[PDB]
Amino acid sequence: NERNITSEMRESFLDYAMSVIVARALPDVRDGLKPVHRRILYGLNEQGMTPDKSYKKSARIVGDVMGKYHPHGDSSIYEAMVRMAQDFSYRYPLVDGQGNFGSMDGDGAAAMRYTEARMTKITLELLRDINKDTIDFIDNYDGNEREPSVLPARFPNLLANGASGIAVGMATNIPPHNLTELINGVLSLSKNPDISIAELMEDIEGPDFPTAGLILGKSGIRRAYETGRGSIQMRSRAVIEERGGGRQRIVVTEIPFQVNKARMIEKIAELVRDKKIDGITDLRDETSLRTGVRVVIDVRKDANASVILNNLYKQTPLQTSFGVNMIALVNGRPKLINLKEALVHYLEHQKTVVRRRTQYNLRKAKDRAHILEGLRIALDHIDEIISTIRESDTDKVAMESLQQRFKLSEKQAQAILDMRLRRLTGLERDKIEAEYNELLNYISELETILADEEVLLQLVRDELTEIRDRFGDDRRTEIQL
Amino acid sequence: INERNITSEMRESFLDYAMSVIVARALPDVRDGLKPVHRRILYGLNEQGMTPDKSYKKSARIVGDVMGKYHPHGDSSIYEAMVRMAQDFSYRYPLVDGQGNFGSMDGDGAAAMRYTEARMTKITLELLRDINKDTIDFIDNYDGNEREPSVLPARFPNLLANGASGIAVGMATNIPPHNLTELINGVLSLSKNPDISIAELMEDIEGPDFPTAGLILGKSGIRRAYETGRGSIQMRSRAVIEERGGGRQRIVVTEIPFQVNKARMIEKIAELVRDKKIDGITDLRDETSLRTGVRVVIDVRKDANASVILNNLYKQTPLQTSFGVNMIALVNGRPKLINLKEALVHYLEHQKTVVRRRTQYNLRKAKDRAHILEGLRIALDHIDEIISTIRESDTDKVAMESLQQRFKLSEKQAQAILDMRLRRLTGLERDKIEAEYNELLNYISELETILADEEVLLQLVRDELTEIRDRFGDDRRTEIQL
Amino acid sequence: DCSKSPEECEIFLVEGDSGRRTQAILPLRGKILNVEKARLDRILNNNEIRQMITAFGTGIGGDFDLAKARYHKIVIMTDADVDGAHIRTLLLTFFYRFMRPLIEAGYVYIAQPTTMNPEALLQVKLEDAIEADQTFEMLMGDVVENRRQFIEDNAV
Amino acid sequence: SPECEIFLVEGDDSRTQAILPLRGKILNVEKARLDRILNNNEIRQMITAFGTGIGGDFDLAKARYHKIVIMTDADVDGAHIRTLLLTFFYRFMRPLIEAGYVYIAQPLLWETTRALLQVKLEDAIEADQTFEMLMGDVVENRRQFIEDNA
DNA sequence: GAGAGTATGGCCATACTCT
DNA sequence: GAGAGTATGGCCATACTCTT
Ligand SMILES: N[C@H]1CCN(c2cc3c(cc2F)n2ccnc2c(=O)n3C2CC2)C1
Ligand SMILES: N[C@H]1CCN(c2cc3c(cc2F)n2ccnc2c(=O)n3C2CC2)C1
Ligand SMILES: N[C@H]1CCN(c2cc3c(cc2F)n2ccnc2c(=O)n3C2CC2)C1
Ligand SMILES: [Mn+2]
Ligand SMILES: [Mn+2]
Repeated sequence: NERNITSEMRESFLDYAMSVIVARALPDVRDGLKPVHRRILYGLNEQGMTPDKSYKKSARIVGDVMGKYHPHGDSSIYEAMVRMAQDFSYRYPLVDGQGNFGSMDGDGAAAMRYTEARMTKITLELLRDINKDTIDFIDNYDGNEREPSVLPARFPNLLANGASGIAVGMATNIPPHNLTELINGVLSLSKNPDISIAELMEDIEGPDFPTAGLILGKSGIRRAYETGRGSIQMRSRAVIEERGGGRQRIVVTEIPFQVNKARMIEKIAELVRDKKIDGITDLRDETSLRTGVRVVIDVRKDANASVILNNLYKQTPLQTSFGVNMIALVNGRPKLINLKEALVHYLEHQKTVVRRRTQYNLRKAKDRAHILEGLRIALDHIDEIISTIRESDTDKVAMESLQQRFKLSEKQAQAILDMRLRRLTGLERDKIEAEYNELLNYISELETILADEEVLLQLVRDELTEIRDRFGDDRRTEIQL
Repeated sequence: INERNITSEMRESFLDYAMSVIVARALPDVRDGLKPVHRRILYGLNEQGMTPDKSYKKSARIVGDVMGKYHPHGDSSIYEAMVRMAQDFSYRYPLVDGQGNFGSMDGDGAAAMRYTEARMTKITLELLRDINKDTIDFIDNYDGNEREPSVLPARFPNLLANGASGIAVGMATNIPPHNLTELINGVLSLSKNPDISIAELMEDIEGPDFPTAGLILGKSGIRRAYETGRGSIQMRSRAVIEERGGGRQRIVVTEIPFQVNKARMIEKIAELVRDKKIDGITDLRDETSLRTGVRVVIDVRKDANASVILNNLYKQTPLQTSFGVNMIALVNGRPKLINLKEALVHYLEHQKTVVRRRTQYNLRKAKDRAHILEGLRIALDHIDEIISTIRESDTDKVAMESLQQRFKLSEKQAQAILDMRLRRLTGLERDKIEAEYNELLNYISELETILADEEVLLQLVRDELTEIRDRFGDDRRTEIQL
Repeated sequence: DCSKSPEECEIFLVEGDSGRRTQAILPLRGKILNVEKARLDRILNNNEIRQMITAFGTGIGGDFDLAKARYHKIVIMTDADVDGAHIRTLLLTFFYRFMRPLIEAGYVYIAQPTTMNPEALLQVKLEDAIEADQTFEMLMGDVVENRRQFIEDNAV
Repeated sequence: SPECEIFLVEGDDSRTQAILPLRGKILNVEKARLDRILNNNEIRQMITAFGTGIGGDFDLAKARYHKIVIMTDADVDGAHIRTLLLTFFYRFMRPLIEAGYVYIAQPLLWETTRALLQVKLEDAIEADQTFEMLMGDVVENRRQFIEDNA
């Protein structure tokens, strides 16, 4: 009736640490989602809150997710949902929000009561085919509901949107990427498994941040892709504008990813006040919806704006590094992965998802065909079928008699009994036959995909291409020589 | 000018707010006894299928549903309202069943919505009974996406049963809770004789019955309140003088007044002994537990009179408190000061109308089904021809026309024939259809009788009210002295 | 707060609920005190009232100075609902009782139901001193019965 | 008489039972320096509650309670809070654990607190080594332990 | 540095009417 | 003297890891 202190520490610590690793802070390699995000997305899908339908109150979404899947504080769920809605945070946003969802100035979103939201068109591609036995479903925390273990993820979300989680023992930091480039790299890899990271880089030039900006050099990126770890220099887009009377100004149009605009300004202001930087006369933020980011710094008449701008990179978050640390959950264990490993795992998820969907469609097609064969028999001998039923006292009797007489199965006999009298008309008779003929052709197509692995691989390629064409966009971040 | 007059703005803005707080926030409806927020919580539970049989659901999900769907206001307003409906000391007949800390008499509020869970009570089902049988009117919600009930069927007299307490603009309302047995009895008495006096109704309804029990001093206050709709009722705590050996004494308090904060009362008495306002007390204790209920013990000084001291406490602290009755309810969607008889008359009419509407709905359904069955009966009698008629037809539109023209049947009947499953052709199924039709004909007659004769309809209301009284009615908790 | 002339300067009072140099924002959380019902010590202790006085920096009552005005335009921007209206009435009560001259100077505006982007605000103008004094007392005053009467006569 | 009891509770017996609620995660004293520790309000509330004092000024005799019970949620975060609280006890009030005044409640309340387990410390050296590894500043040690037990 | 992002919720004020 | 009950949402700290 006593507990050892060393025994409690070891047991309790491990319980928490493992939980934070495998079910809180780290994303899955296949769908790029931490548990809270997956649940928010699935909850939107289950409540039917798609792009076509209207925005739903945030308190309803959060409350649904909490009650059904996520047994944690409402503020955790809401804040996660907010970030997925932010264009500066997510390269390809997964939530479409209405109202104040925050800004670049660090301003938080207004309380759940004053906001509303629904899923984005791209999120549908994460959920595509979920109901065709493509992924595994597990029970939720209470046992009352069932939830997806992973999402089908028809586009490579882990690299596309990136990840940033602090666990125990470890942490993760994956930058966002351009979708066009990624898919191209994926197609390149699928064609040739022996492709080098150098060769992959011809397709994927580097990270592409939603906030645009510039990456200084390829050197840091290459280490990152090859080893899974690396430091990448991010610098703001600034121009030195020349004015009347030799006066000058610096204009900032893009800032680094995850950098708070307001705090950066306050940092510069602190330098001018404390006389740690010399030359600046005035600092203004002319950021608007029309102009995007616009930060103007007016230089003194004597000052060399080139000198000041270079000082600012060295002294403020106008230049910041991103430290890549690519840990994702691979086979439900944390693993440091390089670029190729990430692409290999995602490709396999696609191959498996497509195979499983094809197997599901086949089971359905064959079931229906079997049923149709029975219905075809019934329509050819309708007069006898009708008399067989009428002569029977109960439905159990008719079932047995229909099976024994017309060499039908139990499922086929059931279907005949369930037939509506309207099926006996000309069009309906022809419809049944035409469905059967088409179904036979379709079963062959499905059978081909399952027999030859190259056909299945081509199908994955074809579907990825469609996604690239529909959702892929231009590179925003410039990589400088 | 692009200018607004200050007096014109004041008058318009003020009126907008005042009217809204009156007809859609603070005042209850006379028929169901509910303010809009409460109605929405109850209906939201019903629509989400959260009933007494099923498990408790998280409060954040209930609140979020009500907020998104019906109540465009802060989450804290909805939650706090839901909490009160779950409190046994607040509601004489509670409408919500809660799990976790839902507060107590000491003023301490319920734990945050994240830590609490809830579902409806068995009695709440009787408020919602027959809602889907065109008994009440449904209106659009704030955004137009949903529909909600304008009032609830309310098969028990909830306004008087649970009471009301709302502060509006221009007015306020304060209705005390009542015993359900007594109410229904009064309702039955009134239905029997429309010209019944308030004196006569009081033979059934003795007075208010508070969930916190206690004692009401005299019937004089109660009479004024019931006759005029306004008056003051004296409520005093149940306290007994307990004797110990050698003349040692103590006061024990087992019940306190309605809506009186127990903690604050204790602190006030403590303030009186500290400030030497009252002399004769050695110790004040609260031994209240879930097993014992309310227990407040005061030990009296030796050779001090307990009777005298106890009487000072009534005069000085909330150990005795008055309830000021102010019976304003929404009648025809306007505020009105009502007496006891008017409240009972309006509720009775709601029941009469609810039952009429339910009966009319059932009849329309019964007749529809009968009409369908008559067609199916025709088809089964002439099946061979029916089958040939369909098979000869190229499209469903053709078969419909041909079935109507040939067997002298209606479009609804022809549709039903086409939708018929082959399994309906068996012996059992043929007999089943006939047996349904025979029973249906008998039922239509029963419904028609109720709608023709007004006494039959009135009896049905009586009968249903009696059933509720027997199932839910309980003992009177509050004692009326003298 | 605002990014020199008060003429160009405009301040917005908001009932909590993007795209604005002179423009200033002061958010008012909760219901504002009814100054018609309250005595001076309570009034001056109200945090929301104190924030507003300081914002304008003209002083109140006797010490009120039109010249001291920090902003030439004061806009009451409240929610488009019933409570918005109530807050609107409460704010106007404060202006009428403590800074009457501002309304006379036409510095106060009411924004009607994207509106902030200049690419409507209505002027509050005071036509009759006597009528307003009568109206304020009736609507915001301590006597309940007068308020009831007004509702009854104008209802629905 | 202290011969009364106090309950430390994470999430939502008048004569003899005391309740102290701890909102949020407690500071990790193994990672923090003394000035920060002593300035933490939740830590200060606990020190005051016991009144024994910390470190060298500890007085076992001057204890307000002979039973100190850590009652935390039955989830993973409950465990984490439990580890954090034990760290504070081990580093600042070690003799309390030696005196056997600290308890851990088993199953978030009336029917529960009832089961209580006594916290007992057998090895001074092992515990010191364990605490530094699990709660310490060095990340790499923690990672290795996870690896080997994962 | 400090802050990137999921986790663990109590404390504050006012309107409005009525004895 | 107050306080009955629906309305109108910020502000606070900590764990955990990584870094020109
Ligand atoms: N004195 C400090 C200790 C706890 N606390 C606190 C608690 C918060 C928060 C923010 C907080 F500052 N906070 C911020 C967002 N969500 C929460 C939240 O759920 N909590 C509760 C669970 C502990 C104030
Ligand atoms: N100016 C700050 C200090 C006073 N205030 C406040 C606001 C509350 C509350 C409780 C409050 F104290 N409060 C308590 C419960 N619900 C609420 C609530 O929704 N609100 C918000 C809408 C006004 C806002
Ligand atoms: N401790 C409780 C006991 C009654 N009380 C009280 C009563 C008031 C008032 C103001 C009050 F605070 N109050 C304020 C204005 N008018 C009244 C008023 O008429 N009354 C009624 C009893 C006579 C507070
Ligand atoms: Mn509003
Ligand atoms: Mn917990």
